Amino acid sequence: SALGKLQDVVNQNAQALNTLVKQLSSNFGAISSVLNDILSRLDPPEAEV
Amino acid sequence: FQPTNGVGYQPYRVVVLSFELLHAPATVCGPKKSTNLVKNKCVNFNFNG
Repeated sequence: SALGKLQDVVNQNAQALNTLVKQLSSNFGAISSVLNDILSRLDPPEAEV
Repeated sequence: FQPTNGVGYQPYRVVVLSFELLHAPATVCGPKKSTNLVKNKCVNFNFNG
């Protein structure tokens, strides 16, 4: 634990990236968090929304 | 229901198709032809929708 200050930094960065990746799993109000599913299920008129 | 009734009161036959998409193994499918499968090569695939 002596070098925690360094480890913290590393850890912090990792967390950031990790959260970013997990943010791809959110719908944000859409009907699905997967772009491919939306493209496979809807035509451009509503796929655009 | 009489033939002289207004259009708003005329009988209408209704069919509601309910189907969960791309979640579990699927049995009903549309008109398409299953092509051969290629591995280890970048392809534009379409598995069950």
